[PDB]
Amino acid sequence: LVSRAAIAATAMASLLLLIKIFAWWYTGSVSILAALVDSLVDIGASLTNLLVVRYSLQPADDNHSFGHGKAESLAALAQSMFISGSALFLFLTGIQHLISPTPMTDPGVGVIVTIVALICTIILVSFQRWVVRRTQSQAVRADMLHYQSDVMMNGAILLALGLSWYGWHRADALFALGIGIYILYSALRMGYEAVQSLLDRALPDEERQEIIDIVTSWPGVSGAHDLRTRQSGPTRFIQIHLEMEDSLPLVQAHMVADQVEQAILRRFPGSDVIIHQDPCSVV
Amino acid sequence: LVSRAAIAATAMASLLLLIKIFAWWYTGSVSILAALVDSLVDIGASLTNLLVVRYSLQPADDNHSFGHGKAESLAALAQSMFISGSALFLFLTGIQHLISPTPMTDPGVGVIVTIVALICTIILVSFQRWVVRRTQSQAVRADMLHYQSDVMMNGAILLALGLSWYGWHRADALFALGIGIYILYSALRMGYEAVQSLLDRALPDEERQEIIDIVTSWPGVSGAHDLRTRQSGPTRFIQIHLEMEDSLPLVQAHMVADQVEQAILRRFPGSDVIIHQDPCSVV
Ligand SMILES: [Hg+2]
Ligand SMILES: [Hg+2]
Ligand SMILES: [Hg+2]
Ligand SMILES: [Hg+2]
Ligand SMILES: [Zn+2]
Ligand SMILES: [Zn+2]
Ligand SMILES: [Zn+2]
Ligand SMILES: [Zn+2]
Ligand SMILES: [Zn+2]
Ligand SMILES: [Zn+2]
Ligand SMILES: [Zn+2]
Ligand SMILES: [Zn+2]
Repeated sequence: LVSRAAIAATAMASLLLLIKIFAWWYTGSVSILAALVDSLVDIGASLTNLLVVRYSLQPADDNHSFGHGKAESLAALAQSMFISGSALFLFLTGIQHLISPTPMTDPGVGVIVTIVALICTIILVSFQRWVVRRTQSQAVRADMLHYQSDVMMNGAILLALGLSWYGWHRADALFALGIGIYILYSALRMGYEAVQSLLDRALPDEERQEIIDIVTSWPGVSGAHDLRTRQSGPTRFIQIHLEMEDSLPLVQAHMVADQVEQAILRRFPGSDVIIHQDPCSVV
Repeated sequence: LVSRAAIAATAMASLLLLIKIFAWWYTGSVSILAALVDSLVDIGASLTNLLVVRYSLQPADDNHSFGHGKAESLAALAQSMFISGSALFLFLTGIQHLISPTPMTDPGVGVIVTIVALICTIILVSFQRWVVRRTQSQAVRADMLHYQSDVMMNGAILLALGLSWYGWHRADALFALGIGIYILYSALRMGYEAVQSLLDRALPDEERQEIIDIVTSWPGVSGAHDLRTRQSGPTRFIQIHLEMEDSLPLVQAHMVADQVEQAILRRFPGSDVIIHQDPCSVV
């Protein structure tokens, strides 16, 4: 078990595609296609992304007294718009050459690029999927989503069965349109979750209940009333009002409260809680 | 003195430009220019903006246990990108027809549109400026910025002095480029403040000091230690640890803490504070 610098590591893993920009060729073979710029965009985009996460990981600042966490959700929302753009672009291209011009990508150009493209993008996407699973990173999930579209690469266009015996036409249209609807949807949902962490949305009901249970069960407390929750990137923010006994000394009240705090802090490691203690002046 | 529904009001004041879409003409005079679509975009854009602020104004939710405030800063950041786009578009157009083609907007077409355009946009921008001043609205400031670019309308192109006596050329280039640099800068700064409220950035040093003064001055408190601050839209979030005397009854400690809270609350109305009280277990 390493730490959230696991996400730091994926960010360069995106810059693995640095070798893919070199696994392009002009001096090796004087021929040019378009997927040398998509992967030049990638270097920039996901290099920015590395910088943004590196900002995201900084601890409490002078003028960021809470996290820098949100940087991730911004970075997400940024990417989700750009990925949501490329996907409408490719869905409208899906109905565009629904053989309105014609299946034109016929040049059997050295497809050893697009098969290698798959193979090293496949490699990335899974390392990415591994970190997404290990650490819930908003930021890396978005950067993955794009590469998940790049994995939608078609050196899987039929050449023997090919198109289809004329009358019932076939081209990229069915696939290039299909990916478009799914990835638009996928980026759209992705973004919606980003803005939703940017609004200070509450924790999942599950986590919320755990907190309620931890608290109400506890020896010292009698009631607990105001419970607000949110997370910025990894770290989650929890506040609550605990209702201890009116006549308790403060040092004692603070003890029960410190414990309840300390409990919540074991259960959601990384978290930041703050307990207001009330006596009995609540109906 | 009305309330933050003052911003609600500007949102329709943007939809005042609904009459400007009708103050266009095809059936009155069969002639067409481009500034009928810029103001059709306006209806949509700033209508969305009205909805987003109206969302922004909702009180504490089930799954937004803090504000909906941030909606504004999102809405800002949204607009700042789109306004930051139109401004690079117009700066690159500024060096584009630096008489590379030629001063082509020669048709003395019924400019009674662009003068009226000024006059009712001028009207808006000032009502907008009035609310921006009255209520610091992130959201309305952005929506204003665009109209501030629309106020940069040139029925102030010289026709008598005109261009200039040939050898020392003159066109829109000097103005259309000039606006471009300023508004790009203006939208870029605008956005940066948006993301900066989206990161949970601290209150201005001034406001932060007022809180420190309010607290440390207070009778009951001995020290105060952890102070975190931020605002989402209008409402500002404040938390602090107060150090009361170890042996105090809770009901008493809560009283001093309640007053300190109540003080901060008078000084920054709308605010939301939360006080953790500690005894003496701090060095
Ligand atoms: Hg590889
Ligand atoms: Hg009690
Ligand atoms: Hg008007
Ligand atoms: Hg003390
Ligand atoms: Zn790519
Ligand atoms: Zn900082
Ligand atoms: Zn309470
Ligand atoms: Zn209280
Ligand atoms: Zn406009
Ligand atoms: Zn809500
Ligand atoms: Zn403390
Ligand atoms: Zn404490």
